[PDB]
Amino acid sequence: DAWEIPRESLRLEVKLGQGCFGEVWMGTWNGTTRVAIKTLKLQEAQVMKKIRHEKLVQLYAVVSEEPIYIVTEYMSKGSLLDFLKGEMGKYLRLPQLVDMAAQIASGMAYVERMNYVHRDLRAANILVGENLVCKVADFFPIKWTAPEAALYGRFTIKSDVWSFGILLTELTTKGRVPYPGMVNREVLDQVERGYRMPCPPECPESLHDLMCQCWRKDPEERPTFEYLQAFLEDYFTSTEPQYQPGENL
Ligand SMILES: CC(C)n1nc(-c2ccc(NC(=O)Nc3cccc(C(F)(F)F)c3)cc2)c2c(N)ncnc21
Repeated sequence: DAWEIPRESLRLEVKLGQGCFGEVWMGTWNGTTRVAIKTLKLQEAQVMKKIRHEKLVQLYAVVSEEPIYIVTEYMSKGSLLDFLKGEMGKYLRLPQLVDMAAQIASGMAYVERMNYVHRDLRAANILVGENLVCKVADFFPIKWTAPEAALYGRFTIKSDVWSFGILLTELTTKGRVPYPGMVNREVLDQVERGYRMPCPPECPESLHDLMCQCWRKDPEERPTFEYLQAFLEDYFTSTEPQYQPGENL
């Protein structure tokens, strides 16, 4: 396969993250190319190679023979989650946050067009680069999972939409865990009983509406990412043209 490079062309410099199955390292490829490298202790490619969009983290190369390595572009800001609760958090406002959201929706829209599913969409799985560039990446997270998928394993792009809705709460709360003061169990019970998170403080009701649309009980009622992208891209003109900066949003 033409993605295959030789291990030798990889210099694993700094370390970046630790996981259940392996690490992630800052690295150098062919001496001149800065890269991120995920490690193990090759099916995570069947579809990662076919994927190509400016808002999805780009694969660069693989090394199949164990230990399987993986080279992707480098995101200089780490996960959206760490970014949100980091020092940058306090400076981020609605416009910056709606723009990141839009970008993510854009990528998910591409996934949508390709008839793919993500299954685990959430801030932790979003990577940030220079100039607030956000890219979808790396595909139990019950609090992020649509009911039909959690209960009956009905995973679809529509359940991905659900997660997007939950992801919007992360952006608007600067990275707080959703359903505060609730454990996974009572989340299931409540959500199935129609409970939903309320409009976050300083968040415009129009944006909470969008969330609620994403959390509709019937997967088919949920908007497409194509709608979501367009909605957010246009947000401050067609939806909230009277937006005034607040203390946090
Ligand atoms: C936060 C730290 C652990 N980290 N992690 C990465 C990173 C490296 C590899 C991956 N792998 C990955 O995204 N695999 C994958 C598998 C299936 C589908 C996809 C998708 F197309 F959706 F992006 C992606 C994810 C994050 C990464 C990076 N590129 N640049 C800077 N820091 C990084």
